[PDB]
Amino acid sequence: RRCANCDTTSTPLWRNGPRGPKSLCNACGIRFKKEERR
Amino acid sequence: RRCANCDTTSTPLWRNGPRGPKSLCNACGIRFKKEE
Amino acid sequence: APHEERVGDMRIVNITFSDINSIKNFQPFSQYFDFTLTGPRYNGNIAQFAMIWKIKNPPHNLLGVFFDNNTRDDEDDKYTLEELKQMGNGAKNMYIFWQYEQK
Amino acid sequence: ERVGDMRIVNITFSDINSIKNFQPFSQYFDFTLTGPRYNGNIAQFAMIWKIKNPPHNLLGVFFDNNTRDDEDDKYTLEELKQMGNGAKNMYIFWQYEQK
Ligand SMILES: [Zn+2]
Ligand SMILES: [Zn+2]
Repeated sequence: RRCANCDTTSTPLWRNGPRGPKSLCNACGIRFKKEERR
Repeated sequence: RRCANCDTTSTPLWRNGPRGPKSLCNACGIRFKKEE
Repeated sequence: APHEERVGDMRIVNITFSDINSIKNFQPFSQYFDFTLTGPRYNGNIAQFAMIWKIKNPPHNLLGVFFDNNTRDDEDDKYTLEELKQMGNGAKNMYIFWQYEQK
Repeated sequence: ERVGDMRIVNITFSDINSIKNFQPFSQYFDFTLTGPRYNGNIAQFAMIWKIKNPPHNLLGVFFDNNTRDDEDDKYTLEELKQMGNGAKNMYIFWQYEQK
């Protein structure tokens, strides 16, 4: 598995993203969730 | 006035507590009501 | 209306405000808030200023939770918002108050 | 030592790997990241936001509860001590040195 945003192979948790479930690393998935706050 | 438990001076309602009337802030007095 | 979630007979109402000060003027719900507390709270029963119990691990912009009916477990830092949605215990509406985050 | 009701807990470790044995710090630390991070909320491995201009040997900052503004390279350690926003403990993780 690889992060759609940062291309990392190493994360403690694969997270939801624009490209699908489990598509972002833990850091990018948390940034994404922050971005989607309204 | 100050809450005998948490020491706040701001509360929407002073409540009775084991130490005396109106001695607890709103939250502390609701917690006290819960624990008997 | 159509996009609103339900849990059993309970409707989940997410109402958004500019800030907690706006909620002070919101009848008939302001009377249940305790506006001196830090962090969002939920009520264990119906009573004035009843929303004092601290919600655990809250998400950003959550300002409080008001169950309009019945009673439930009343503990600080024990129930997350998701647990609370299963704790209506007969309430017909769960009002969840949110702060607007400007995008 | 205390900001309001929040306690400031400095903990010094033998190495960053030692944090893996610590509950509950091990479920919030993201060990794959470079540079010390803080959490803006409670979530799994939530310590991901970059602390600004971090002092040497700082490993991370964990706020035990509540939420705060979550941005990269915006807040210094000293700013973060004022941003508990209801957390009862702010844990500040340090790598020991021998000087
Ligand atoms: Zn990523
Ligand atoms: Zn009190």
